[PDB]
Amino acid sequence: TVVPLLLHGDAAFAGLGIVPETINLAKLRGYDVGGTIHIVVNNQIGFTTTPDSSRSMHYATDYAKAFGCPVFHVNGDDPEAVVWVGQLATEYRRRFG
Amino acid sequence: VIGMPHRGRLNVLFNIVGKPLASIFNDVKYHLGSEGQHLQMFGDGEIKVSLTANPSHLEAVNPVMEGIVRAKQDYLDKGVDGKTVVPLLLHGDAAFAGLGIVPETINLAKLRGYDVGGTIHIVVNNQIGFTTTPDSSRSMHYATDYAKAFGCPVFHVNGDDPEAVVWVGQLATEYRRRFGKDVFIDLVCYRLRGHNEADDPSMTQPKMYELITGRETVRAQYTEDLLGRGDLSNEDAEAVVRDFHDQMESVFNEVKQKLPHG
Amino acid sequence: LETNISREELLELGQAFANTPEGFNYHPRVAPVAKKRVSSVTEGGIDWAWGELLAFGSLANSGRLVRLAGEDSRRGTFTQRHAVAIDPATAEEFNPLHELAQSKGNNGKFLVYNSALTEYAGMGFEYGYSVGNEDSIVAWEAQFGDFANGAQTIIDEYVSSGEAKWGQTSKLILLLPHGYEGQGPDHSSARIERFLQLCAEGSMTVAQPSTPANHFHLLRRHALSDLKRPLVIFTPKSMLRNKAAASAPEDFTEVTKFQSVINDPNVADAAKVKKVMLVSGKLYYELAKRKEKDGRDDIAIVRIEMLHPIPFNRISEALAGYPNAEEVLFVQDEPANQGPWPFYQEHLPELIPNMPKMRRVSRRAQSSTATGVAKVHQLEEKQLIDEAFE
Amino acid sequence: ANGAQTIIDEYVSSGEAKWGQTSKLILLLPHGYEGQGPDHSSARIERFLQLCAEGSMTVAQPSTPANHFHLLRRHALSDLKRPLVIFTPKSMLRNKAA
Ligand SMILES: Cc1ncc(C[n+]2csc(CCOP(=O)(O)OP(=O)(O)O)c2C)c(N)n1
Ligand SMILES: Cc1ncc(C[n+]2csc(CCOP(=O)(O)OP(=O)(O)O)c2C)c(N)n1
Ligand SMILES: [Mg+2]
Ligand SMILES: [Mg+2]
Repeated sequence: TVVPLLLHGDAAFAGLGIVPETINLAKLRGYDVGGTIHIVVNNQIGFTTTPDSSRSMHYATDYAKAFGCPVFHVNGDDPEAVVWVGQLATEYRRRFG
Repeated sequence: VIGMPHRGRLNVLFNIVGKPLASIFNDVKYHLGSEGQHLQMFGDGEIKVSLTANPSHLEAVNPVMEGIVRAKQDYLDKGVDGKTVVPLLLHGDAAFAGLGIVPETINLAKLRGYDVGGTIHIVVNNQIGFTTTPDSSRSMHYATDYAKAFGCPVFHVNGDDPEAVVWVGQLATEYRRRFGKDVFIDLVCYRLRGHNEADDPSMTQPKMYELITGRETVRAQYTEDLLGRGDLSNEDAEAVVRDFHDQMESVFNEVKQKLPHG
Repeated sequence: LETNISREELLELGQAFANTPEGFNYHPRVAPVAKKRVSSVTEGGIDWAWGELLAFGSLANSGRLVRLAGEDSRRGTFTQRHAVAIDPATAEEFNPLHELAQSKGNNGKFLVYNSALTEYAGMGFEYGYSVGNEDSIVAWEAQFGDFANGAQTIIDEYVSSGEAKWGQTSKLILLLPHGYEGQGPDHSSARIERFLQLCAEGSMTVAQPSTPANHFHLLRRHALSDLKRPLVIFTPKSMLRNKAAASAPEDFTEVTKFQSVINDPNVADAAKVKKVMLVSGKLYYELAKRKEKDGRDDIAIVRIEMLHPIPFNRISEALAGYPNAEEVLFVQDEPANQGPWPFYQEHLPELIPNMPKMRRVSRRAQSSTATGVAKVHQLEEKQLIDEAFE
Repeated sequence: ANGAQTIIDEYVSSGEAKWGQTSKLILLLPHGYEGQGPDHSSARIERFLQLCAEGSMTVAQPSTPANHFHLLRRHALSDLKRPLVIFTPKSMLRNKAA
């Protein structure tokens, strides 16, 4: 009943190895917390570096496909779609852990 | 260019790199690098084979080995259709899934200054890591699941079927030359002895080691399997065993920086 | 603060390894370890692993949540802990100290986990645990202390600097195996020099105990105090099974506090000593062996158990006890640019002005931590002890 | 750079002593106490000097652009196959007296 809400940047999420190293603890006996809600503020830039030099993945959030987890890409200029995704992601975490 | 941990290193030095027995035997050897050549029996091609130096910190060789490959490719300079230095990187199942440097290095595979035409990854998945089983090592279904993040194919192959293992090796190397991306081979096998000399593996994993202790080796099982289907004759099967004892007998008695002043 | 446990509480802890559940039997290589734990609490010969578990167990009985995590930490890397035993017939698990804690009525728990193959996430997770529950006792163990450099970001940015930067406190225990036994550059040093370089303003307690009972008292003093700072302990490997290192039961029940410095146990007359050796760790036992063999009543070997903060008052008291001492030698296994020598050569002479000029006796300064040839290590160890005595 | 400690400890500072493998890698690490906080001030010079012995690597903090030029050129044109660790500046990049 303690929900982890973890925010990242697109360049840092894809590039730093501690990101998937920590997600590997999600289902383990001594580390399971019922799932983590990850938000990647994907502003398609990292200082002066563009995604073509930041990652070899199609999307920044593609470590999710390694852990068998769903990904919701939502348009930041449609706030109705953004609030819907927030609700569905929190509903998914409570049902599947 | 090979990057690998300690398990099976001297075996790789003798049967893959091609170093003589006298050169190997004279834990320092388990960390040094080496060079050799590979000629093909059914062809006229030759290829250099190198082994990279590494510390005991598992997976630390991954970024270093990729950089060695890129430097050698840049010196040859054959363009986009080149990429003629193949990185062959070996891992353990517990270390591949657990250490973050593994996906951090694979993220460099398609980048402009780091692309080497893809890396062939082999995970020796012996379903154990010292005294830890996969249920406490990863939250992924398979050890090699970082591949699905990078849009790369995975081939899980049974380590007790050597025909299927050689086929996967060929297909994975054919895929790398055609698409220029990483490929992942999960070699599903087991670890016969404990992690060290003074360790009973049945102390922590008794049920797993009921299936391991006293089973036929991959060589013995394959010989008996060929003889059973009629793929090997009785006379031909005896010769393979005599060859195994001949290879053993030959190997066993193989005793006979300055400052720029001015 | 008194950290001793009652004689009754000690026997109860030992008897937990005999209270096996109905239809449970130990693996025959684990059975003699459990049988020795039941005998030791009356006879003696308590090894390191049992001294450490006696501390975690006693704290869980009081009502605390004790968490221990690391690579292969249930059995122990060196096949020494066996906190959770497995029945070879049924694969059933048994945690004796957790069951005893739950039967005392204070909801105490002893939770032991096998981590994934990780240092950065692994250690980071345990630091977080200490922040989310001030009242828990948390310990992260490394396979070898040499692999903790893969968690440098967590050591530098959270454990050693968190209180100074944000006013956020932690009581995380780092159990880092360290010892020069000839296992190579990645199986010998936990980089003591690096941890002491991060110490200032009493930021964290750093120690290398030599006896299982002193490790017991260090862990208990840290847990029962209100000093909300981390504890870094350099734990042993071969010393886990050294018969001269074992402790008697009276060291857990009659000895009241933790000792910062342990004076020499084999001194016939203190007025006849002319040399004083300061040492820290497993190297004491080798130096002591040589002193007995050669019959040197002119040398006195003093152990420094707590490295930071510097127990300069207890070291001064010890040196005052030998009034005819002409020289003071600092003897360590580690190279000249590693170990506790760089820290002590700078700070100890300024804290004890009347002390004679310290003379180093160690391995030569190196680029790496240790040699990769086992025969070379044994030759260096002989040269080190010869240099100390001659 | 403390997030790459494994590479500093196990390869750059110790490779020649352990395996006889040499490198000429240049580490350009911005360092300077200008008030930008604990994560924007120190490259941990004390840690790099703790790993030095037997002339394992060259460590420098030049004060003039011309001296940095000569340090980089001496390293490149010499046969001293050892790493070079340079503590590079931030505000001194635009100081008119420098
Ligand atoms: C471990 C680490 N490496 C490097 C930096 C330097 N740095 C600060 S911000 C930044 C870019 C961040 O990019 P992104 O993750 O996309 O975040 P954004 O600023 O776009 O939100 C970098 C490299 C850092 N702060 N931490
Ligand atoms: C970075 C690092 N952390 C920890 C260790 C300690 N260690 C040595 S072997 C091992 C387990 C390896 O498991 P796996 O990757 O499955 O390899 P296997 O031995 O089964 O081939 C561990 C934890 C290490 N060598 N390096
Ligand atoms: Mg961004
Ligand atoms: Mg394995």
